[PDB]
Amino acid sequence: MGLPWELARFSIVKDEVLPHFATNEDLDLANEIISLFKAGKKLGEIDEEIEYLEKIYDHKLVRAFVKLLTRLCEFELDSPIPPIQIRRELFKYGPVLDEKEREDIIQKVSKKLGADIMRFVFSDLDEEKKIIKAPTISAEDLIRWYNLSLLQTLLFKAYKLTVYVSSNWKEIIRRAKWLGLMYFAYDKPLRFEFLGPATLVKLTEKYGRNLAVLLQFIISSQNWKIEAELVLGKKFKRVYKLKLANFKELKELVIDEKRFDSSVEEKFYKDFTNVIKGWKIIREPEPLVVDNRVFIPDFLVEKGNLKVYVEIVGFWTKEYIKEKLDKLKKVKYPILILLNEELGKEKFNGMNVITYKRKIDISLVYKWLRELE
Amino acid sequence: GSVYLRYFKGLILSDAYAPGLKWSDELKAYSALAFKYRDVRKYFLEKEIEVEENVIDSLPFPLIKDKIELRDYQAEAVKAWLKEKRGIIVLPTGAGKTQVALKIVSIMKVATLIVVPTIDLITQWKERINKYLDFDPGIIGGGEDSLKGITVITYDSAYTRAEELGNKFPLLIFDEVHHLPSEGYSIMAQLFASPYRLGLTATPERDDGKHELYPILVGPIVYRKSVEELAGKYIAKYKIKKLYVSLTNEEKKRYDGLRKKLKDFLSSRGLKLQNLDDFHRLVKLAAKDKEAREALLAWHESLNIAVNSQSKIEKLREILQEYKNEKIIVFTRDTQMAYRISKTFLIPVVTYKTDKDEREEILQKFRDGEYRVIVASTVFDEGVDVPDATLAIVMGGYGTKRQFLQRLGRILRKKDKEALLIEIVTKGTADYRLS
DNA sequence: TGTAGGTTTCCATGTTGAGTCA
DNA sequence: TTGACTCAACATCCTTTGCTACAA
Ligand SMILES: [Cl-]
Ligand SMILES: [Cl-]
Ligand SMILES: [Cl-]
Ligand SMILES: [Cl-]
Ligand SMILES: [Cl-]
Ligand SMILES: [Cl-]
Ligand SMILES: [Cl-]
Ligand SMILES: [Cl-]
Ligand SMILES: [Cl-]
Ligand SMILES: [Mg+2]
Ligand SMILES: [Mg+2]
Ligand SMILES: [Mg+2]
Ligand SMILES: [Mg+2]
Ligand SMILES: [Mg+2]
Ligand SMILES: [Mg+2]
Ligand SMILES: [Mg+2]
Ligand SMILES: [Mg+2]
Ligand SMILES: [Mg+2]
Ligand SMILES: [Mg+2]
Ligand SMILES: [Mg+2]
Ligand SMILES: [Mg+2]
Ligand SMILES: [Mg+2]
Ligand SMILES: [Mg+2]
Ligand SMILES: [Mg+2]
Repeated sequence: MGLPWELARFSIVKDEVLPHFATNEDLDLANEIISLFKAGKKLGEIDEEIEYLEKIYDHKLVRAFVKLLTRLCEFELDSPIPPIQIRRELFKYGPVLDEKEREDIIQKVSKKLGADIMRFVFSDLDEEKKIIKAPTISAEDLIRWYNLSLLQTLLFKAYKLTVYVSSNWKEIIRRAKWLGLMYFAYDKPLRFEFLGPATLVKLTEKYGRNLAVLLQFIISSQNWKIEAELVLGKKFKRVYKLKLANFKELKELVIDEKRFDSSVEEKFYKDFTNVIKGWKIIREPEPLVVDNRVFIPDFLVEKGNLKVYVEIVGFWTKEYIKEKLDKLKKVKYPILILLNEELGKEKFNGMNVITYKRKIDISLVYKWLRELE
Repeated sequence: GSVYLRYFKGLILSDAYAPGLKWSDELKAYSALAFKYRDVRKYFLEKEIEVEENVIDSLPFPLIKDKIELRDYQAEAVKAWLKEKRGIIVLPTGAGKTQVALKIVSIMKVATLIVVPTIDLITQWKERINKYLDFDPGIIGGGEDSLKGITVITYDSAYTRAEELGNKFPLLIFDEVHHLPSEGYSIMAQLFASPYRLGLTATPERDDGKHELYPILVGPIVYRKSVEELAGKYIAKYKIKKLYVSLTNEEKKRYDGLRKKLKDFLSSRGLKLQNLDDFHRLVKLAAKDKEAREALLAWHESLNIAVNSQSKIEKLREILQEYKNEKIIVFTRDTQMAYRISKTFLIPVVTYKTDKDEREEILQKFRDGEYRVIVASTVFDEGVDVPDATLAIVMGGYGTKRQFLQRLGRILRKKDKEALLIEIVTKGTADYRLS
């Protein structure tokens, strides 16, 4: 998960983004930020007591620390069981204008249910929430997760994320396939160019979060050279570059073992294999390379002298599919595309692409295979 | 001579050179933003070059019944807008502006998108179209995403879905149009191509200064009823009165000791902010310098001490001693003083921090009369259709912006009563009251 | 204000529509 | 349909009361 844009701390050097991470010299600060969060302490006491640190250290970093650590804690509503009804039954007694009368009213209320409701009036809001347990965490893990979140916040604005492979090739392309990501496989240096969130009209959130999942997967590796082309600017947007590699100062935590188990792919596999025995199927054929441009289909379907490369697509736009068909127009195989309903529905070049909603209708696939018997 | 006008995802394109366009190679034709149609067409229709327009793709306008018994100034507004069908109407909050817009779209009989800031105004416009027009308008934004006939939308949803909806709705309506000249909403208005445009507001004047772009975006003010003047068939006679509070002699020590830091900081480094419109240079220094942000936050806390001073509470008690049979709405600057008042005088608060159901429920019981006095933190400036009152107290100036006085001192829409407004300010400090 | 300049605004607090999870 | 939670966009943020009075 990422942090808010007004806490993204970074610089530009000659049209090149440089994220300001946290070195070891700052651990001290982090220590206090964990030592301030005690069990049974309210958020108001916390922020009020860290105004002194913001005058000393970088305020954006202090906010980042406190924001994350509050995201980790376990909060209590409050000790009184009626958090809101207090004001329900207490404000009905008009505007009080004398201190003796106000104490009379508070005693009548403390009789009506019985509680110390002179301090528990306004609960059920941010500042008054208490802590049930202090979350266990060390300072180094905290700075690692801050750095990872800063990097993800930066990449959230990117136009393309080019990832350079080191040893593992098939694993990351399988991840990209069952994360719906939009990729182009090029083999000039053997790289993958993933379309960034800035290519979506209004879908950016799920796609950026899935791209971040693939990112945290990439960080556990031998080396990870990435050259993310970013799009920054609130008034006007300029394009920048963000290079980074071998930065082994990030978090090696939970990987979300099951985010997407490719139910669509296995459904299509067991549907195609057990409905007709005239057309062949290949699990993952070797990618077809054409002039340094790698095309990775999902299945090959060949029956004699008619072989087709079918590929299913997750997140998609009009520009993406147009460009993919233009590139694959030189693959010497009739390319079949399967679109999910996740943008403005299109039907251009119907002789190459078919759409579905939840699962793949094997009937449509066979009708299209009979259109080119 | 022969030239073709076309639209694409928020842009207009043609062949002949019209004033306001620019050559483009990706489009192979002179392209500009769509909002220039209502002008460039008039540039070609006058040149007698028989241009065909293929941009108007209005959805089928459903037949609507007119059941609006409009007043006379409303008809004058309708005439003043109908001259060129491109303008802005300024009428104080609660002068039946929604009815005026509905009568205008009834006369137009052409598809329309009404863009409103809040979900509250979505519901108000939907209910008033169901009442005064007998039609269920498409509700895009918020819960639903229905797009039929005459449609209403949020500014946010109209910006995120702008190129998807630009070639539709030949007429546009902007309730509370002072929210349109923002960063993204200006772009939103520019991507649309509606030749007919109407903006609605109560206070059009922005302390921001970007309020010049109106003729470029929707047109000029064609009719504004004199603000806070016609009080016979409007709300009762405005009775603004100020109360000056002697600031606490204990609080004054810290106040002066706290503004001395800012004064000595600005005097020692130059960069005088006195009569300087650019307060942004000081925050640009504050983002990197330590004492810069230190002295600036000290200034901010000093202004906080000034506006939320406890001495003013005393005069509040005084006023509540005097008025015990009138509906009182007390305003404040920040949540801090709002909840301080709520704890001292047993009054329900309404801020953004309070939830939706609780907010609506306190409004319900305020209308019923069970709650006589209520306290809110500026959250009632909008067109939420909050029940009016008679006495309206102001404890947070919130600057000299026309919104927090005109659009706030216009939630009193009753008659046959006193209906006075009080501004409780401390004389020692800023007290920068509206001019 | 204009015959030059490269660039993410954003010291605070307030509001709210929109869009993500379990 | 809810209810969390966030988060981007949009807002304010500015110079000091004093010799002409009305109350609209
Ligand atoms: Cl920033
Ligand atoms: Cl570097
Ligand atoms: Cl540094
Ligand atoms: Cl007592
Ligand atoms: Cl066979
Ligand atoms: Cl009639
Ligand atoms: Cl109906
Ligand atoms: Cl005006
Ligand atoms: Cl006039
Ligand atoms: Mg090192
Ligand atoms: Mg050590
Ligand atoms: Mg007694
Ligand atoms: Mg150690
Ligand atoms: Mg083709
Ligand atoms: Mg679906
Ligand atoms: Mg009737
Ligand atoms: Mg009547
Ligand atoms: Mg006035
Ligand atoms: Mg005093
Ligand atoms: Mg300045
Ligand atoms: Mg409800
Ligand atoms: Mg949805
Ligand atoms: Mg937004
Ligand atoms: Mg702003």
